[PDB]
Amino acid sequence: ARVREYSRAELVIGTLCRVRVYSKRPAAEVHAALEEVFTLLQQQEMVLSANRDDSALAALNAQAGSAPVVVDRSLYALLERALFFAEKSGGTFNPALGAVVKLWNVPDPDALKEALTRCDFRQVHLRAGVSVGAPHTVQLAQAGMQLDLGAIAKGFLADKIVQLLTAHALDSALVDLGGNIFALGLKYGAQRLEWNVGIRDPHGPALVVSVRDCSVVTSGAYERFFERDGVRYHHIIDPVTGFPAHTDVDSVSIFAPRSTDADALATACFVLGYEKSCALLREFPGVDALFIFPDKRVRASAGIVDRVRVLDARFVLER
Ligand SMILES: Nc1nc(Cl)nc2c1ncn2[C@@H]1O[C@H](COP(=O)(O)OP(=O)(O)O)[C@@H](O)[C@H]1O
Ligand SMILES: [Mg+2]
Ligand SMILES: [Mg+2]
Repeated sequence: ARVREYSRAELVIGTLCRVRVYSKRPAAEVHAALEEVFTLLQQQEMVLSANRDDSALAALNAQAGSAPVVVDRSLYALLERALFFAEKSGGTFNPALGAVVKLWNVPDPDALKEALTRCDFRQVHLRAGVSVGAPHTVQLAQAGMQLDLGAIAKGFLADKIVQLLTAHALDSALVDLGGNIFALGLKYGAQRLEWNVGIRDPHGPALVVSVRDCSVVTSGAYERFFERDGVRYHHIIDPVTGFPAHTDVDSVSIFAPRSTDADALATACFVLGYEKSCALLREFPGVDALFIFPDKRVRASAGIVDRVRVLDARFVLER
C-alpha cells in the first residue's frame, strides 16, 4: 500500500478552508472523508454564523429577552466552552459581545456605551435536563444581547473536522480554516515527521514551529482592520472599553490539543497582554504560547520554544 497525499480547499465559513491528508487507504475512502469535511463546514456555517440572517445563531439572537430556545448538543457544547473561557479570562474573551461587534462591523460614543450594556455573558443561561432525550436549551436573559462566536467557532470546527477525519480512519492531516490550524498526527517525508506550521510577520512566514497532534491558532491586530484619519481599528475588542484592544503584543499564537481552546485563548491573551496572559496560561498547563512583540522579539513557552525556528532574521527568539 502506497502513501498518497491529498488536498481540497473551498471558500466557506467566510474564509479559505483547506485540508491536506496523507493516507495509505483507498483513494475513494479519502475522497469520501474530504467530501464530508466540506459538507460539514457548509452545514455549520448555517448553525454558527453571526453575519448571516438565516443561521441558528441568528435565530437564537432574535429571541434575546424571551423564552429558552432548543439547540442541538453541538451548539450547546460550544456555548458551554465559550462561557467557561469567558469566566476564566475575566471577560476579556466574551461570546456575548455581538452588540458591540456589530456596531464596529468609528461607531458613536453613546451608541457604543449603550451597546456595552448588552454584553453580559453571565446572562446567557444554558440548561439541559438530565433525563433520557431531554433537550438542550439556551436563554439570552438580557434584552438586545447578541452572541458572536467568531473568536471560537473556527477552533470548534477544526476539532469537529479532526473528529471526522479520525472517524474515517485518517490519522495524518493538516486542517487550515482561515489560518486556524490543526496538525493531526505526523506527515510523511517513508519517514514520519512533525508538521511545520508557519507564523506570519504581523506586519507582513516569520517563524516555523514543528508540531504533532496540536492546534496552532494566532490572534493579531493586523488580521482585520480599517483605518480612519490615520488611526487603525482592528477587530479584537477590549470588552471594558468597547474599542479595539490596546495591548503590548502584535500577535499571540496558542498551541493546544483542542483547537477550540487555542482559538478562545488566543483572543483572550491578545486582549490581556503579555504579563496577564502568562498568568492566565498558568491555569492551562497543557497549552503553550508564542508572543510576537512590536519590537520583533519573540517569547515562547517552555513546551514549544525548542521547536521554534526563525525564518525572518529581523525577528529574535528569546531563550
Ligand atoms: N474580546 C472578544 N471576545 C470574543 Cl469571545 N469575541 C470577540 C472579541 N472581540 C471580537 N470578537 C469577535 O471575535 C472575532 C475575533 O476572533 P479571533 O479568533 O480573535 O480572530 P480571527 O477571526 O482571526 O480568528 C471578531 O471578528 C469578533 O467577531
Ligand atoms: Mg479566537
Ligand atoms: Mg480565531
